[PDB]
Amino acid sequence: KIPLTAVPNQAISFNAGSSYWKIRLYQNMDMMNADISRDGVIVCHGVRCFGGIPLLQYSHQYRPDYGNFVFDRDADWTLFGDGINLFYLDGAEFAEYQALAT
Amino acid sequence: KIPLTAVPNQAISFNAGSSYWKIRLYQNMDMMNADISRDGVIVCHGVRCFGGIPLLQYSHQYRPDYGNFVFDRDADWTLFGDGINLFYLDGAEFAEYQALAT
Amino acid sequence: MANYNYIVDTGVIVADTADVLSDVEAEFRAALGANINLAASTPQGSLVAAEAI
Amino acid sequence: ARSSVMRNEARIANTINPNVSFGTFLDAICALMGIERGSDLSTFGYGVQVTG
Amino acid sequence: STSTIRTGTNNDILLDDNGNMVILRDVEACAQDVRAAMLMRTGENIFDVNSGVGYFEYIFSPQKSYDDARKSIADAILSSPDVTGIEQLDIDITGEVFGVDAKVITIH
Amino acid sequence: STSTIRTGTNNDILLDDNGNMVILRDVEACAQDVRAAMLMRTGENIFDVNSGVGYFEYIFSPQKSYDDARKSIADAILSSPDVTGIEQLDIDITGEVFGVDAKVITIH
Amino acid sequence: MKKRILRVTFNMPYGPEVIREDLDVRVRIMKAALRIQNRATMEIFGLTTQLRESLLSQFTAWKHRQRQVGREDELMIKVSVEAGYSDQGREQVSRVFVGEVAIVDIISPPPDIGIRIQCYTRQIDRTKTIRNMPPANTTFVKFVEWGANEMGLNFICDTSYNDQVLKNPGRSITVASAILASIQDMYMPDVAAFVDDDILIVKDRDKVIRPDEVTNVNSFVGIPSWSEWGVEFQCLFEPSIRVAGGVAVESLMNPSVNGNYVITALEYDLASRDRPFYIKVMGSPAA
Amino acid sequence: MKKRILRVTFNMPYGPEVIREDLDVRVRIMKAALRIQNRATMEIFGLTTQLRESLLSQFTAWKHRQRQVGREDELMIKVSVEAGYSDQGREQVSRVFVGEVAIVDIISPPPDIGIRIQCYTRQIDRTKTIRNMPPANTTFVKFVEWGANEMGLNFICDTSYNDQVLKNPGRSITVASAILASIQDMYMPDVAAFVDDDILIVKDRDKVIRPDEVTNVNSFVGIPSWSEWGVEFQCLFEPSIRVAGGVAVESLMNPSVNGNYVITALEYDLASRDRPFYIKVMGSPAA
Amino acid sequence: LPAYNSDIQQALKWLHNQAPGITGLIQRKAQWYDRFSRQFWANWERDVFH
Amino acid sequence: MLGIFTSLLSSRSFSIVDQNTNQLVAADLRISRVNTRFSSVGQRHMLEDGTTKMDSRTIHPMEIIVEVFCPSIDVVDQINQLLLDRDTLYKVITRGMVFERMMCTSEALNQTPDMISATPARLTFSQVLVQNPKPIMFRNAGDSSMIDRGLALAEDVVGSAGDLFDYAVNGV
Repeated sequence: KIPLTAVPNQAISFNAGSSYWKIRLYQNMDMMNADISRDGVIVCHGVRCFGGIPLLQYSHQYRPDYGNFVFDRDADWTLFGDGINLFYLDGAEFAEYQALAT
Repeated sequence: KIPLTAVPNQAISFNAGSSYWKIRLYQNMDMMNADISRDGVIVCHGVRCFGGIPLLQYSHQYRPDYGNFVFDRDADWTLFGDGINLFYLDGAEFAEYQALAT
Repeated sequence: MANYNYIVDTGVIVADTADVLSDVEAEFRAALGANINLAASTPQGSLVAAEAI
Repeated sequence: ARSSVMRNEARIANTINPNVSFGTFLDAICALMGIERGSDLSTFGYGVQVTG
Repeated sequence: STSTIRTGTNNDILLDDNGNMVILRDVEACAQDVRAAMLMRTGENIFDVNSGVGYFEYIFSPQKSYDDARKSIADAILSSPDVTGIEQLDIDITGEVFGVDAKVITIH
Repeated sequence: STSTIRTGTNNDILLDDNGNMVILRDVEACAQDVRAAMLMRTGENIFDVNSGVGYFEYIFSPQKSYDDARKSIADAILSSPDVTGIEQLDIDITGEVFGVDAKVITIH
Repeated sequence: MKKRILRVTFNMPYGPEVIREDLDVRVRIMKAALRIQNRATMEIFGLTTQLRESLLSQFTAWKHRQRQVGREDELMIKVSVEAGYSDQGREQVSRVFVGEVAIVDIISPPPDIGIRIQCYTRQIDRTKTIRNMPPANTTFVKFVEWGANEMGLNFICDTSYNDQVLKNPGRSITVASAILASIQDMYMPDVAAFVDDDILIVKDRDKVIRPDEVTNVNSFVGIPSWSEWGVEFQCLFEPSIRVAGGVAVESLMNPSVNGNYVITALEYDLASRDRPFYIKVMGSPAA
Repeated sequence: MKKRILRVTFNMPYGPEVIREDLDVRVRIMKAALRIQNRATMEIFGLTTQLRESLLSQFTAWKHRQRQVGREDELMIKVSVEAGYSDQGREQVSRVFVGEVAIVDIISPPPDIGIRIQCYTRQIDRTKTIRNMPPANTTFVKFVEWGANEMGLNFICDTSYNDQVLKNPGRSITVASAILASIQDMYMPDVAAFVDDDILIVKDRDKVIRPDEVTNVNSFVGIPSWSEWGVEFQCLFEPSIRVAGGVAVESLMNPSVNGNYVITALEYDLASRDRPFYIKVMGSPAA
Repeated sequence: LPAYNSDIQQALKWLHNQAPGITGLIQRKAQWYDRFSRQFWANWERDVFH
Repeated sequence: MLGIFTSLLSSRSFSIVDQNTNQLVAADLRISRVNTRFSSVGQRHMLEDGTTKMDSRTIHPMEIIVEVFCPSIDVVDQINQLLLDRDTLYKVITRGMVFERMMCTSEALNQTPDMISATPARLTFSQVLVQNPKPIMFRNAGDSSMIDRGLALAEDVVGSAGDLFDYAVNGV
């Protein structure tokens, strides 16, 4: 998981899956939005945050062998830590889940 | 003998008989119970508390050359330090104890 | 959910009452809402106590 | 969930047949039979030794 | 901040006409929680002894000071998850009845 | 937390109809102990000198003040295993007698 | 009125035992970019008999259960320190130190019994040996990778010396602790090798490890001044400050020293019932 | 109301000069089981002109009468310290230190002129040389015996290493002082060699030299506590405490640390007109 | 030596005196656990009686 | 002090309660003054611009000072015992305020020509500061948590292997 707090615009950085990550979550109009950085270099910008579908859409981003992040529901900064969670999945688990998605 | 105290749940450790033991005593409904650990590896869970019946039952536990433990009388944590004791017998003493028991 | 496998190859493991009570409180929090009142006064508190016992 | 789990744990603890048991089976053995084989190591006696 | 299930005049679950257990939001939940907390009587919470109001040794029994009962009631009013402080207590004691009045201050 | 063997108004072992030497439990063991302690006299206890009440030097001898008797008796009431503190000592000396009254506090 | 938060954890065999901020706890932490391992001294007051028995008896420093089933925790226990603030019930805690207890004492007599403890980072290696043969003829980065695997740490390396061939680099290391001295020895003083928390970091002197995480600093408790090596100042507890990270400095008393600096050494003076709650920083110009 | 006795004896050429407890004398003594010699720092106040001239002029540290008929006293003088109690005129004095003056100073200016002195045990050997050839092939015990005869001290040796042959043990020893370093070097750390008062003691770490002279200790000024090597406490001046001797410990606040311990290091803080009159003890578990 | 009660009804208390719902709920829970956790072992012991 | 409205006439102003046994000690004490003191220190940091910031506040134990008169001798002994007591905690009920975990620190008697029959006295109490002022208790001893007593030394009392058997199984 990702320890999160109820703030309209926040950022998180941690070491996950033998690599360094930096997630910046901000409110944009209605939907939540995130910006993902790995090891100091950007990956993707302004990813719309939704339930279930992963934040990284593209193969050359989420893994040759790395992982991914998934929300269980549509995010809401007034609910974080309270019934809404973000989970990080390693390569094998996310490959299994992606195959199950079909 | 082993230093005990009058508390319904405790776990003392000691270095006796060329080995490192950790014992646990706790009241369970009617009788007492015990948990015995050696070298950081669990041995038994929930062995009961009887006077004269040694705590370790089985050969893969009590010794190739180790010792064993026995209560003089059916123990209760109210009398610990007063008439109720726990004694440790090294390999030769325990072997002769078992020989004489039957 | 919060079930424990307390029966193992070495025997049976009994937990202290604080741990069981905390597990039951977590289960009820996940059931109802992360800010519920769980005390002796409220009915849900009595249900929690009954479950723990 | 809770009622299912307690019933399952009751059924696990209930069945203690020698062909079903595990680990606590040592007691079913000690009811009649001799207990398992203690691990042992073979010693050497009278190994020659020559020096000053 | 807190929430609880509605209870009727008796300390029983009260269900609406459609039959749904209603989860009270703040303010009202505070009122019911304080009302219930004042009615514990001591030594009756299993897993936490020494909580409640000592009716049978501080109020009903013949006392000397009656300050201990006041402190016990003030404690029982507090310890609710939302209560901040208490504005007033009265302790009337007029005749045979034992009146208690309070006005509680809450965050929300 | 104490015990003793019951004795009569004369300090002998007192035996029941069954003849059983009885191990008295607390409180009355404390009463028997303090009664024996206050009657022990100074200079009688071997291996513990300066223990006892100085009757022949403080009470029976001609004395000015009579606080020494109170201090000695209070000390002898103390040194018992169970006594916590002494509530009252009066020392009447009315008539030819030397009236002494005492009330002690124990843990139980 | 925000309150300070300070927790100290012990990974005892039965589980964690956490000393909260409610007691009297004083801690001094010293960190640097060197081979000498970090140190933390703790002052703890008011421990009762039960907790004195639980904790003080496990810092034995002798050896027992000689069969040695496993390693790491079966020798000495681990301590973790996390400090932060708390406002309106909202927390902002952060970790600052990981280590193992080495030295025990007793400082204050009754009626208030207090103890002093010395902890060092990665002290478990001073007993563990080397069981994987070092590479014979290889480049710098592969030597660093082998060392990281042997100690068991996630590592990062970024040096201009990544393509330099070494002959017989580590054929004379007795235990696992001299690997760091080996790594630092070859290319002093430009190459700095140090172990921080659970990460081995090898880098050039004047390179910021994370170029995009520069912490802008504009509120000073200790007036910034020229430090004969760069700059040196002091602030309240800022969770963002790390070792080898960057800082952007803007001053009011001394506007001539504004610029980018790379952090070299750090200090921590954290107390739960005393005045000091500080961080001291020394920096070098950012290349 | 018992009074304290603190006597410092000086061996002038004409005879002894004794500074009694009536003056202002402060002394700190440190003793341990090591090759490094013991130390004592002395504070002496109120010395008059005659006594200053008599004593301070003999701490020369140069050499006089190079012919050197004899040795020992013709280089440095010897100082002996004995401390105890006096009750009802009945004394219990005991000697605690023997050494020679090394360093001189002046501490306090007038009106009260006070001096500081540094003494070391067996410092006479740092000048004396070796004139008896050490044995070539021999056991440990005979090497120890030769060393004891050479220095000139009564010795006791009790080790499990008494039947081990050494080849060329001391063929590179310049003066008489390095004998002890040689003796300690071979079987460190299990074998501890130290010189106490005027006795050479070589023994295993955890053996009590006198098994039947165990001192039962049950009254501590300094509350006992665990010290990651054994136990450590503090008491008033007890003449029975020595180095390598045993102690039986019974506590009240800390009854979990009761047991038998072997004494490792000691410290003395004895004053005739100040609060400190103490002894600090560090112990190791008995074997 | 100290007693052990282990009844589901110590959760019930003297507020719930005129409350039929919660008292019924707790009582039904208690008798379900009685049926399927105590009479079970009684019958099992009786069938272990050889 | 307002608040309670008793309608009871003979009430009690000041009383020291033995928190273990709910017992009154030194109930016969005429009282001349009662003073209550609180104390705390706030740690301030001196900033750069010219301001000054405070981060947190620390609270020390309160102190209660009472001046009494002892009309007899039994009261003097009771006061001395109250001072010397080392293992119990006392609850103090002042005119309208109830405090807990108090424990006496000093006493000071006087013997002057102004007062002959009775001795003026001053006493001082100090609160024992303990975190989590409201404990949590279990009615069942079987629900209590686990204590360690880690790493004791073990002791060996002389006794044969046959002695334990002849005392444990045989009975002797």
